[PDB]
Amino acid sequence: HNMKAFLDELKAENIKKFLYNFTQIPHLAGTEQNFQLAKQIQSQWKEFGLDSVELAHYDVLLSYPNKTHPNYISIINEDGNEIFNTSLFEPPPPGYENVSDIVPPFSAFSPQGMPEGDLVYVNYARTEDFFKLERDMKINCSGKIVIARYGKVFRGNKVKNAQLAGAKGVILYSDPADYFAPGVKSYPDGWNLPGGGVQRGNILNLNGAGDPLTPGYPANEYAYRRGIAEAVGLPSIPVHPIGYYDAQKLLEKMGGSAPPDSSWRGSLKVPYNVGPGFTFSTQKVKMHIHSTNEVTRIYNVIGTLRGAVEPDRYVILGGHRDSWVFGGIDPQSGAAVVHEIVRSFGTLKKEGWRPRRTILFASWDAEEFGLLGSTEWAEENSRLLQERGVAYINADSSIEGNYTLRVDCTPLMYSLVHNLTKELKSPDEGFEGKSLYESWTKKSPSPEFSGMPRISKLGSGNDFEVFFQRLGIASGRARYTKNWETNKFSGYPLYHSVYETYELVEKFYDPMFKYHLTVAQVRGGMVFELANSIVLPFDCRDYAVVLRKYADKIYSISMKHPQEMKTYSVSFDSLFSAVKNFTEIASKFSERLQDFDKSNPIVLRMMNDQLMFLERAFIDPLGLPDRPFYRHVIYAPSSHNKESFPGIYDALFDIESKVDPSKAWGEVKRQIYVAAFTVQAAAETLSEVA
Amino acid sequence: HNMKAFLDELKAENIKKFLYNFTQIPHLAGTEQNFQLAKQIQSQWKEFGLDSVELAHYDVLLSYPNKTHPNYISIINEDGNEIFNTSLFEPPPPGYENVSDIVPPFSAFSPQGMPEGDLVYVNYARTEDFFKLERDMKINCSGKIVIARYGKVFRGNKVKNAQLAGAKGVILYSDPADYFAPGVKSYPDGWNLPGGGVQRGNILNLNGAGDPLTPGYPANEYAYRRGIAEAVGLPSIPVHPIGYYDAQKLLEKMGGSAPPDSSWRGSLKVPYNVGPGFTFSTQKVKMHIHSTNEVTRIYNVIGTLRGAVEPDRYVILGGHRDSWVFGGIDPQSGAAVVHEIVRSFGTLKKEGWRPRRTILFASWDAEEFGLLGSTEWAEENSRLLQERGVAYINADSSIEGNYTLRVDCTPLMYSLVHNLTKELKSPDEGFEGKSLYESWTKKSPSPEFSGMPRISKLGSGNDFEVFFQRLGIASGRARYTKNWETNKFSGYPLYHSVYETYELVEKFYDPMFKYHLTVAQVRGGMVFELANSIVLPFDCRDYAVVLRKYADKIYSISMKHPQEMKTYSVSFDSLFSAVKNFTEIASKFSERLQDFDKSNPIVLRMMNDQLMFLERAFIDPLGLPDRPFYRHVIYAPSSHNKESFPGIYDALFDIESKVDPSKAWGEVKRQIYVAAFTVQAAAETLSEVA
Amino acid sequence: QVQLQESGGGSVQAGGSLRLSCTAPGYTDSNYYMSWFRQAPGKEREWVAGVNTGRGSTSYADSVKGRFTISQDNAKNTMFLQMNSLKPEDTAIYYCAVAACHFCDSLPKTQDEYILWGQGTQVTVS
Amino acid sequence: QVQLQESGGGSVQAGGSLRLSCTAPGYTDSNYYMSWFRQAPGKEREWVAGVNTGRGSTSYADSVKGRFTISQDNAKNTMFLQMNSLKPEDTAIYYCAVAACHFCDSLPKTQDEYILWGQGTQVTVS
Ligand SMILES: *[C@@H]1O[C@H](CO)[C@@H](O)[C@H](O)[C@H]1NC(C)=O
Ligand SMILES: *[C@@H]1O[C@H](CO)[C@@H](O)[C@H](O)[C@H]1NC(C)=O
Ligand SMILES: *[C@@H]1O[C@H](CO)[C@@H](O)[C@H](O)[C@H]1NC(C)=O
Ligand SMILES: *[C@@H]1O[C@H](CO)[C@@H](O)[C@H](O)[C@H]1NC(C)=O
Ligand SMILES: *[C@@H]1O[C@H](CO)[C@@H](O)[C@H](O)[C@H]1NC(C)=O
Ligand SMILES: *[C@@H]1O[C@H](CO)[C@@H](O)[C@H](O)[C@H]1NC(C)=O
Ligand SMILES: [Ca+2]
Ligand SMILES: [Ca+2]
Ligand SMILES: [Cl-]
Ligand SMILES: [Zn+2]
Ligand SMILES: [Zn+2]
Ligand SMILES: [Zn+2]
Ligand SMILES: [Zn+2]
Repeated sequence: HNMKAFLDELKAENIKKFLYNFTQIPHLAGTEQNFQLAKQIQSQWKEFGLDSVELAHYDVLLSYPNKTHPNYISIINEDGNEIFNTSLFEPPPPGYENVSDIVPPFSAFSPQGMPEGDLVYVNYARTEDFFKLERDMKINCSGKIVIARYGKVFRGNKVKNAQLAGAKGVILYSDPADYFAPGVKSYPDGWNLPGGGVQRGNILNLNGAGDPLTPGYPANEYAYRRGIAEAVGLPSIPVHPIGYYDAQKLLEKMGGSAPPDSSWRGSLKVPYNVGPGFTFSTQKVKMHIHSTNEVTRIYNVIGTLRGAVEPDRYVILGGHRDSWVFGGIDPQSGAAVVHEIVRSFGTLKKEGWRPRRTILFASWDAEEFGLLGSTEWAEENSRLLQERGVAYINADSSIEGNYTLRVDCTPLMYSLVHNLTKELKSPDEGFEGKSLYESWTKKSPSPEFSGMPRISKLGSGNDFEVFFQRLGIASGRARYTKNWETNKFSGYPLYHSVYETYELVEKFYDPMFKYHLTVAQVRGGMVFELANSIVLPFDCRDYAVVLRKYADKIYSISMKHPQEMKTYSVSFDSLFSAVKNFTEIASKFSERLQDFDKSNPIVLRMMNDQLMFLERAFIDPLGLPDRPFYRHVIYAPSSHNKESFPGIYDALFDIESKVDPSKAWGEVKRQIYVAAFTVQAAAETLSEVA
Repeated sequence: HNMKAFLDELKAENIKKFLYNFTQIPHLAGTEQNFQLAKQIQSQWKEFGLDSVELAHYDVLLSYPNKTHPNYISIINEDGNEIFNTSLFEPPPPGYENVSDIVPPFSAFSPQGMPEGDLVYVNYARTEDFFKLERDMKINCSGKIVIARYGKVFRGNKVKNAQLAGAKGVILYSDPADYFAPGVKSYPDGWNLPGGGVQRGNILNLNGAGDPLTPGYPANEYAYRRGIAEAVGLPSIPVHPIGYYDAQKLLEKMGGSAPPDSSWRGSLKVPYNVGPGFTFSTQKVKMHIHSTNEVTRIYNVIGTLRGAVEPDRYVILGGHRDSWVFGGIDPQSGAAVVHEIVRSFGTLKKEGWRPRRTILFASWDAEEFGLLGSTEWAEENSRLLQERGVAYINADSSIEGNYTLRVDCTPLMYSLVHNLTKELKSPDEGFEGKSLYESWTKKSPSPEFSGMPRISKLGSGNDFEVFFQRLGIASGRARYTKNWETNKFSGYPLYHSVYETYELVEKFYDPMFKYHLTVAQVRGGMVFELANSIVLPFDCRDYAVVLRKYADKIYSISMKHPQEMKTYSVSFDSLFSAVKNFTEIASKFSERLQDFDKSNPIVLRMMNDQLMFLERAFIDPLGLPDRPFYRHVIYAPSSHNKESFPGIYDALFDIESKVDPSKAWGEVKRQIYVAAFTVQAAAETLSEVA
Repeated sequence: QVQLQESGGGSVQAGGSLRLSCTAPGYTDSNYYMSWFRQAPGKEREWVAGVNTGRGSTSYADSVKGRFTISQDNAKNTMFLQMNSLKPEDTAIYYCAVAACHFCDSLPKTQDEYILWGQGTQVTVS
Repeated sequence: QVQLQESGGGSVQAGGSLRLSCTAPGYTDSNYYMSWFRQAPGKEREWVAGVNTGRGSTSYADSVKGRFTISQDNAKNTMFLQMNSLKPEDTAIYYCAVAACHFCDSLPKTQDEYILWGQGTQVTVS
């Protein structure tokens, strides 16, 4: 029962039938259908062969629209008549007209109210857009209903940026220039977002806190929840998503100052005037957000495959199960992969095989509402994972395109991936007979090494957060995505829309479910070798290179003002020395591991512990400034997230416009000192014990 | 080379000669003589047999008097004449007149200034004392110089209480009622504090932060240090210690209101008038504190005895080396014990023996200045100790009396000590032929069990703090002390005085150095068992009982106001359920250990890891409110320290005098929730892995 | 704040049979460590008697044994002492003390271990 | 913030020898990732050439290779391109890009990777 025995059991037909099963009824967090799906998943995993599958439930704050009083935005004349209304519901896709329980598009946790006022165009609602519109063309966004497009920055940052500008309300629309791909037809003819298509999402800034009412501790049945007034990240002004058809009949009358540049304009046939006023201009818009926030219960599925030799080591594979409406891509295309992997492992166990280490299979809930399922489970099991968690693998949206395989993980993983992909067969068009590694390297080369594929950084935004940004457990993610040099748009056009159907994947994305098969192979091989290898496939020499690169980057960012560094005596020598020590100690440790004889178990356990706890050595118990739950000194999200060393980047952001330069540069020095100490301590953990 | 082989190499003569060697020249933190003593200790430990002994240096903030402009308190009349000066230096003890580098008595980190004003008596300067002073007898302490006696509350709390009352300055004196023992003569005839005797000490409020300029991170050579104004715990009004000859001859003229009760009155022939005024009243007192704070280097000695089977496990024995002047008791009476233990272990190694686990021997610096040596070393080695530290043993002031052997440790050690003391011979007068356990039980019974000796809680205040309140490593302390039912005074009369000489120990405390021998035997047996036992001598069933007791106590402290608990719906059921689950899981774990077979090494390592990481499960990564570095949920120091569960105690202190009762009771509920979750997580760490 | 309103003191000749009650309002739905401490004139406070309602076990001091008894009232939050055959020199002010308990493993016998206290009175003449 | 003063543009017939300078004040005592990017009219930013002063290794684009050269002045914070035998194709505005490095392992070849940018100019005629 080697790697190939588990690897060759994966079948595309099983993935196809599972995806068909999981994408027929609405699966929303806190709804009954999600509970039924969780029960079905638990029963099927028990059938597959896992020793024990159980349900963990948490009561967390969610938000739903008021079905009796649906949300909408209306243009109202001077006489107080609703002379124009927006769509009350997304047009259902063909074959799902009779399907019920489809909540209309909305922004979760949007505060209730009936704002009414004029509007201005804030483009992508980034801080620079407000900068330009306020200081340059002199527009006071206070007491206005800003219009904004979906874009690069996260929507919570958009709403907070509009909040600090005093805007009455925010309205977000998905511009065709950012989502409508050229050439391809709209759904159901192609896979583009139609005019009625609207993208859903949450607009809150949790900063890795999980449940807004129970930050840092699990939301059990005896949890104490703070008041809504002092909640974490809850917005203060109403926000409502809108499709571009409604916007096209919403921004023509808007007149005033011309847009500063073509970057502000979009693909619509709209003047895109940023000035406040409907040119006419004797009418105002009025929003009717009647959304309600209430505490509801969410359920996570946890299945166990106990190890044979080392039952103390946890290798976790997981993903979320909720969806906005259907989730043909996010997340059921990954849930089917997880199901197939679990079935393969279960029959492998039934034949008699059993891995050295424990394998935990996870199905998360309330992830689309702010990662409220994985975070609470990790908060409950913080100590067990801190002292036992080897690695975590996240499976979600196995398919996002049919071009390349993207992988993002900690550097300790890199080498194993290069070993794993050289065995699995490449499913891409062409490249027939070649391994997955060859095709991946050809279609996504690394800038540093021509013959090595590129592995991206593990940026926050999904379930791995609490396992990597707070606990410090080596996390990895693999998926199929599109080209980046030719596809300008971000994600897929039908993201968080109503048209994430099974037919979409079966017709335009994965007709034969081969990319699903190879993604399942990658994830399953990762878990199998991490739970069955004698020596953990971790390489600190991979961490050293990226540490050097990150130090060189942060130094260059700080060197924007060399005369300021010289005046206040700012030096990076401690960080450079710590990184050099890391390289030397990692070299010595790797040679020791190679010399090391694997016969003795009691010392093999120590050799593996030195590899395991290397990732935990980058965790600062005090966390980043004002963000207690972002603790990974190297990879924690920045306060201006999209670089590594978030503390120094945060201290170096907008230092020119500071009243007291000395205090700011002292903060920069403090962050440099913190980073250098953390790197040196991580290096010292790998030195000769005793 | 069993326990007896190491235990019989301990000899009292070696302890005597080592103590004579140490207590000859002044050894102050940051002075040259301390550096020479550290070098001597390092060389002697290298001779004894340890594989590697090294020095770790940290630059920390200390405070020294200005020798050119010595500090004193004077009385000035109306026309600027010093009609009264206090002693400029404690009279040197016989045989040490020619000894130099004796700093006069002073309070470390006392701010520089020349305050001048009337005097007021505040008794022990506790919060209740100011409560009775100004809120009842209508005596505002603002713009006055308060006079306080040394007492139960720590001196930093005294200075902060005087600060919040607006006092210009504080004068601390050691009252004879609290230090002068009845009957016994004064030094050098007996061991009582003479009138010239003054007690030194530091008056800051670090809250476990270590170096006031580098809280949370080691004070290396590249550390960034905050400004003095924004320091941690630095006082704001001058303070100076004074012997009772100066005080008795100081507060005669003090006139005003009569003392509130006999508690305020001490033992001197002083009227102890509380009201301001000198009755001869135009004159006023003036203080001449010229103390200076500067960054100086401190050195810690670390010696290693590498384990044979499990080099990954660290058992640490340590204590501090600095002293105020001589340190005949604090700390060299423990440093000699550590030297003898190290010599015994070294000769044991030289015959060929080697323990399973690593043993680290530590000599700390700058402990009398705020635990600035151990805290910085643990901050540097936070990750190594967190993932590897088994236990820590602190050796300091082996003698404080000749009556009982007091032990304070985590409950996990409770059984081990009971096994250790049953073998060592009792050195007490009488009790011939009995083991140390019998004498200890007879002279210090536990209230709960008649046949079991009492082990006190590990209250903070010494070097074990950072290893037990922040990292969560099982710490223990054992030392000989006096009777508590008959000796009312706290500590020993010559505490932090100039008369802590070798003659004191040789004449009035340990003429034959037998108590030193048995304390060395206890500490060495602790370390030997912890580093050589196959199964770690930890018992969670001992932790369960104390958890139940602490829960029962905190429940009553809350139920002080039953109607308020009922009105706001405060319940402790979650905590009780968590404790009950802890008891059940600990029972199952103990039965599993008993059934367990010890031949298989890897599973033995897993079981020992489960035993080890039990203490780390009580650490909250966010710490107590406003005290990031106090993290042990069960044993962290309280904000009103002298009970367990510091969070609930803090939330329940002075809840009647609250403007918003609902907010206070919500905080109480939040603390209950935090405690219950932490207890349940600790219980779950011991459950069946995988 | 509750003050455990208690009464039952008096002053009679030695050997009399007296009865002192102590009730804790707000403690009707909870277990506690109901106990008593004597205060002789000029002496210190020492343990006298106590009950553990969690296990329902009543304990007395070595001297107190055979002379003091504790009875529970119909209301849960109320205990009575009957002191029969009072010795000539047991004159001491009584202090009723009680701390709420849930697990109630052991009964404290020290003054400092009791949270909320009271002011009684007891005098016995020869 | 330093603007990396540069000069050496102009326009001559294709096939001539042009010399473009770029200096970074405040970068005299440090190593950096000196590089250049083309911007053609209507096209994107294209990497051209660069040097790694940490290892002193100069790299050029495949088209650029063998035609462009980088020279370092006496002042450390200053380099130049010598471009000989120009083409009508190379008519593109040049942008000098700088990123300070200490270890200086690999030389970035992407526009987004560089921190401190410029506003240089270069056009070429046939
Ligand atoms: C929805 O709105 C209707 C009318 O505005 C109201 O009666 C109902 O209570 C609302 N539902 C909620 C707030 O859940
Ligand atoms: C918009 O909706 C409101 C509420 O139902 C209705 O009164 C109004 O007539 C509508 N106007 C249009 C143009 O649909
Ligand atoms: C699948 O691949 C074809 C050919 O490369 C491409 O045109 C199509 O857009 C892809 N489908 C996606 C990305 O959904
Ligand atoms: C001590 O005091 C003298 C005179 O007051 C002064 O000259 C000297 O600088 C002081 N030393 C210090 C502050 O270290
Ligand atoms: C106190 O000391 C000051 C300064 O040395 C001196 O001028 C004064 O005379 C002294 N007074 C007494 C009573 O010693
Ligand atoms: C030593 O013991 C004797 C006899 O109990 C006692 O009088 C003396 O005070 C003790 N010495 C101390 C406590 O230093
Ligand atoms: Ca939570
Ligand atoms: Ca420090
Ligand atoms: Cl000690
Ligand atoms: Zn997802
Ligand atoms: Zn999503
Ligand atoms: Zn000490
Ligand atoms: Zn001391």
